[PDB]
Amino acid sequence: YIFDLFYKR
Amino acid sequence: PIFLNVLEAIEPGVVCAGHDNNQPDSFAALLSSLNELGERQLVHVVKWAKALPGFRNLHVDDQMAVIQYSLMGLMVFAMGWRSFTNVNSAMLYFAPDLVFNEYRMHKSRMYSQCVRMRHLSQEFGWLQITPQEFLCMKALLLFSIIPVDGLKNQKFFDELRMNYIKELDRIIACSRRFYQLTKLLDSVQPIARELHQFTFDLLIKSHMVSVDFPEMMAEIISVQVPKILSGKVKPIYFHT
Ligand SMILES: C[C@](O)(CS(=O)(=O)c1ccc(F)cc1)C(=O)Nc1ccc(C#N)c(C(F)(F)F)c1
Repeated sequence: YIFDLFYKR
Repeated sequence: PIFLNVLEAIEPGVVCAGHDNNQPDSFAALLSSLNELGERQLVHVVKWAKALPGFRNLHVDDQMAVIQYSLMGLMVFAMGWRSFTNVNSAMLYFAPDLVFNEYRMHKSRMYSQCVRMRHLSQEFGWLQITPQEFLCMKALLLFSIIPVDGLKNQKFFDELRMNYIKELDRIIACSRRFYQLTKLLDSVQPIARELHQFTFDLLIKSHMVSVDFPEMMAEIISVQVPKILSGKVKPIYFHT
């Protein structure tokens, strides 16, 4: 999910 | 006043919608701007929630879950206070470059919802809501909606939530205030849900009405919002 990759960076 | 210091310390600043206010007020322009603002505000909500006391105890998937569910309600609640302070509830202060007057409300096609939100914005006044009560109500809003069959570590969640209520208790220090503030927080949820419905529908018909959704928001709308709408995820209500 694009929110997942953004959320954890 | 260690808890209250933190809330104010981590409070987001001004976020603009990037709106073109030379454009005549088309439905599509307005909503393509509301969506961009959505994403901008989301980003700021992620940053905020992380620097939130105890938030990091939550399993990571609960953090992400919990933010996606609450997003609307947070946006709504803060928007109502912004609108109250900035323009005394005359109009909807979504952002500085994006203030809704009656005509815009009609133009967005969310007039009923807006009137609801305008009304809540007045309530910050009708109740003399201190800025300290608001900040803490807004934190508690992030712990105010969950999938029915629970989160991964539901117990670490329930602790955090019951601890944010202890903090509000202290911000109220009197039994009668709690009645009203808890009633006020419940008002947000119906509105969040009407917004959620509208938003979801819009995504479906969006290619036919020329409205523009940032990748990340379209995914969230297609993946998380349906759970809310299908009753898998449900707000925690104080009352009824
Ligand atoms: C139409 C929409 O863009 C949908 S969205 O922002 O993409 C969105 C998508 C999924 C969500 F769970 C929440 C929000 C939206 O409701 N935007 C929006 C933007 C800013 C503010 C503010 N303030 C608000 C509202 F909270 F006032 F409704 C709403």
